[PDB]
Amino acid sequence: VQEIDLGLTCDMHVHVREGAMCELVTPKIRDGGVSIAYIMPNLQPPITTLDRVIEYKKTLQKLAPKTTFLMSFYLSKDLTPDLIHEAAQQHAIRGVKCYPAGVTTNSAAGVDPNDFSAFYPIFKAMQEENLVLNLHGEKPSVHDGDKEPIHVLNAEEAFLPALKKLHNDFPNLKIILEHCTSESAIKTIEDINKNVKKATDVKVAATLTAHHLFLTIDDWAGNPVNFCKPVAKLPNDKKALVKAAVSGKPYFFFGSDSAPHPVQNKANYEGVCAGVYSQSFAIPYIAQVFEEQNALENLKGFVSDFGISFYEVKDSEVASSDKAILFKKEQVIPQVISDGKDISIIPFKAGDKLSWSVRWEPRL
Amino acid sequence: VQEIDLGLTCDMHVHVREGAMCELVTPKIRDGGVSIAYIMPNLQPPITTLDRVIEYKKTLQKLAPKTTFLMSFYLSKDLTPDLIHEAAQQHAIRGVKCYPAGVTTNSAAGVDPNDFSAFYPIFKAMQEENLVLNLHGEKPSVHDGDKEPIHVLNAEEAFLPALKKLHNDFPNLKIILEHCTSESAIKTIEDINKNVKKATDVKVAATLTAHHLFLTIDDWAGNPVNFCKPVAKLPNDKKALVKAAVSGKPYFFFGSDSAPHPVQNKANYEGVCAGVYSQSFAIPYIAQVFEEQNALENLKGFVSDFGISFYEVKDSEVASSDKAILFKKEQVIPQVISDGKDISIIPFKAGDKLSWSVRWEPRL
Ligand SMILES: O=c1[nH]cc(F)c(=O)[nH]1
Ligand SMILES: O=c1[nH]cc(F)c(=O)[nH]1
Ligand SMILES: [Zn+2]
Ligand SMILES: [Zn+2]
Ligand SMILES: [Zn+2]
Ligand SMILES: [Zn+2]
Repeated sequence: VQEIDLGLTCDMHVHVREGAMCELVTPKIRDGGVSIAYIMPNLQPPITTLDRVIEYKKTLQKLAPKTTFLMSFYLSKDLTPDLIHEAAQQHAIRGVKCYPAGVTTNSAAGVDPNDFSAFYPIFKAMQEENLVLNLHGEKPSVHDGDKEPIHVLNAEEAFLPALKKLHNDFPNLKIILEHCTSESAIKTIEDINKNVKKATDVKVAATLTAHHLFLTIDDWAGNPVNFCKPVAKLPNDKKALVKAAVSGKPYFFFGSDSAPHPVQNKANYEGVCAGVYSQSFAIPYIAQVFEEQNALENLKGFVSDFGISFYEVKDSEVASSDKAILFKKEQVIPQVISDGKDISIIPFKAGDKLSWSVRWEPRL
Repeated sequence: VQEIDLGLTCDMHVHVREGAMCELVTPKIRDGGVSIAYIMPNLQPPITTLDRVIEYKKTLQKLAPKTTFLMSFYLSKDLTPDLIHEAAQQHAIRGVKCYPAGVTTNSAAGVDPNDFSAFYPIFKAMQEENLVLNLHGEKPSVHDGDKEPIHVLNAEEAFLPALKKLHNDFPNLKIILEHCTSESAIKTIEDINKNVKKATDVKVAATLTAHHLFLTIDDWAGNPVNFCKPVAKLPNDKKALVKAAVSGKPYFFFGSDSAPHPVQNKANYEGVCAGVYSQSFAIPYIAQVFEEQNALENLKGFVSDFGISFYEVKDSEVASSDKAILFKKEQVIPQVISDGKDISIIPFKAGDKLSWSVRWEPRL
């Protein structure tokens, strides 16, 4: 069979929850082919204190000894510059993730993106400490009308001005637009990096999930098992995301936004939970897209090089030097991923076949 | 004011199913404030024979004796022109409802709206007997190359050319574009009727449901109770649909498409059944919209005059001359509508309050 050496794979956008769900999914980071994971903080309650973020990490390290864990704070009014400096100096966090209020899971305690200025003390601290500002780039929905209405299909586009202002007011702050879903977002990211030479000139980057390289609105209309935020959009939007993933440009890299929910939280008649579970086959999902685009040469950059470069991951922190090797063995996605107790998850593309699998090999 | 006499209200898009669902739902046409109801044919198997429509009608008359029932055929691969003639002259049907294949509930036995020509002999038979052809105007979805993609958001707009051709080849045929959802469809219906002098000049008309005057995509993204076909679209579309409802023009009138399903067919993680159940409060729902637009003068035309005029309903056919009286008593929509046995339904806008109720008064 043929093999592809991918090195230290990166998934810079992971949800791993708490409790038994966390014991179920955290080992699946490695099985999915991912060596380094950026952990998102939207627990209940949100992670806003130093002791709890340092209480979450070793719990994950205990569940997965070989996986490198970059942690984050949840952007909240309970954060202070001294908290940001203390957390950075103790190597507890690697960035702060912002959730607009009400737009996705556990975002009710979030910020209004028609402000952001109230968090300028926080951004100055993060800029001084070289932390990353992660943005769930969606404006909350407004349907009445003075300004043009915001809804799930243009909310991301309506957010692009807020990103542009943040980057102008903080030119040295590393900012990621998480899980880009619209062509407008791709063009804004490309234009911001118009005079970019090498990868380290990138200060504003964007992550792309696995599922948005497959899904369009027709896949989640009537299928809550494919419903997520931001919502998958039009075929032209999916084309732009795929061309950006295989582009080879250093300001697009992989962030799965694997968001597990028990099956009974997706089979609601109202209030369905947003989120697609992709951890168990994260790298093979991406390999399939890259294979169909005849762009497999560019896979290592999108899932490994560019995320390590942007996050400045050193071997000093990496928990294991094992290399993820992709090999072309066909496999079938199970129908459920269960902990054999109370938790069952429907995986992304359940029942479908993938051309690749993943194994680990040490270095030297 | 306090009371509005709406006369003989008509809901020209009704689904009542069979069995225990039917016994539950059919009496709620009258409870909703509707005297005349056009019954749809998408049962299992579809209604395509004279014996099955008549027995269906007899069941509905037994369950709701004071409700006037207009029946329909399912546009099917085994319908015949002489069937249309025999059914029309026996006064068993008033029209044939077309379902594009796969686009909605029980549409698998449907048509491909790209080769309507196979049904022109049937359309020519319906034209001769002055029957109504009801159109679920949506093209089936296309993601597969060359041709521009079709999805739930433009499937209605992609269907408008077919409606245009069908009316051009059959100018005397009464055709209804059922449940409009897009501004594109509204503008096309306006253009088809540019200089129509009054209601009997209308031959291509459009029905608006109750739920499409409230809903947008943000309401059904995470709420399968509000998921239906065609999907509710953008605020700009709802602007047009609402405006057309209160328009006072005779080519827009009420058709609820109340489509009941048991709750367990809505709380799926995939394959959610399309359909919003609104029968039980059909007229009060619409009264809310006409009230909020300060257009209650036009409620009688939208909910009674134009439907009766277009379908040319005569007093000889009506099962009861009782008048629908709308009166401003506040009521609360239940959380569930149950038959006390196996069937529970979440009504549209469950738990919300309506400013109006409806009662019946006889003709003396
Ligand atoms: O962006 C997100 N979508 C869905 C989730 F469950 C989550 O936790 N975060
Ligand atoms: O147009 C329709 N949508 C949903 C249904 F269940 C139905 O029967 N008809
Ligand atoms: Zn997010
Ligand atoms: Zn996320
Ligand atoms: Zn329909
Ligand atoms: Zn219908």
